Amino acid sequence: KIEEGKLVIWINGDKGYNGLAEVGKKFEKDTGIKVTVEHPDKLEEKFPQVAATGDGPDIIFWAHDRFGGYAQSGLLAEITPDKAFQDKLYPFTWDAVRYNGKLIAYPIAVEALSLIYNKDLLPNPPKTWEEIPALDKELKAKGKSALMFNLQEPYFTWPLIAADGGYAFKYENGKYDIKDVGVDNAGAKAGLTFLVDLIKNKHMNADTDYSIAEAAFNKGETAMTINGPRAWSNIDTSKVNYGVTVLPTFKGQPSKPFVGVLSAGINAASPNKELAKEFLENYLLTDEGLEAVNKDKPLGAVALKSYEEELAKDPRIAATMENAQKGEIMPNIPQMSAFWYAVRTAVINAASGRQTVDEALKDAQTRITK
Repeated sequence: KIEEGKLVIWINGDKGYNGLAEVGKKFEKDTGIKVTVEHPDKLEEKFPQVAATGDGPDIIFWAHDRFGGYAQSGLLAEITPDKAFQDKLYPFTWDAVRYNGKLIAYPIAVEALSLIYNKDLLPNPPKTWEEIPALDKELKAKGKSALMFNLQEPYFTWPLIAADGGYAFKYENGKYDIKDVGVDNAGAKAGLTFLVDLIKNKHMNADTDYSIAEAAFNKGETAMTINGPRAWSNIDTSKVNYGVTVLPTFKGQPSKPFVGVLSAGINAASPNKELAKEFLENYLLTDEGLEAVNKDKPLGAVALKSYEEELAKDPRIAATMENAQKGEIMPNIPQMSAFWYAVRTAVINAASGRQTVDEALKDAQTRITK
């Protein structure tokens, strides 16, 4: 079982665990309670196993979407922040950590795709998707293209498909309706049709994947790309003069990227729930706590309003948050696995003309509501 009188934390190795350890030393300094930060391999797979037998960490950090399944098995304790604490974070981040009306984690950081552009090839980035075909024509006249991004993964193409009314599952009051899916409505067909037109008209290649898009942008061959905070590091080494901005609108509607919220959940089997609540609310979720983590490895945009206002002095963070506020929180329900699979197939089939847009989306919708 889990030991009383200490805190064990699991967080992924690509996060600022040395910075989190420093927040834990301040907590120990104040309380005498020792905090241990670990970053085990495949911790998101291990957690459900060890937590099922009342073991594991007191606190686990992960993207909010995995927590729906954890909470389904009763592996997470319901949290109880007061209204005053809740107000210190962006309201939309709390929606990401509700499972069947219960708050099951604390929101830490927010991730969403943004439009990344080469300031040298483009003085001002396009504000709409519709003007991209013409812009590509101007740039092709000089051996460059307008836009290259990963078309193989629905995570990347979804912002455009959803822009005019598409949605994964309907959400109402901390709950999703698994029978109300917006994959084959008029808005989703409009968006995927637009995407297919870009491919037919040779403004983009259907086989463009993550590594192809990144290489082209970082080599200066394409004016724009669509990517998240994790990409900036390779661009910075490439020394391309880039900007990060709000995604283009489609049909006058904002692009709707999926929002991922890094969250901290408390093991239901933990005998240290009060200690975990004190650590999270009063040590980690402060400007000083988040700064310590961020200084180790940047979090991106954060759910804490006060610290986010300081971070947003960096335009790339500001844009990340702006796209997140216009985005679609990623559903934390198990049915999302049917969605990823079906939509990946629908997009690839419609892109290669194997199937028409109507038929590909019709099939996906059926398959997801099955």
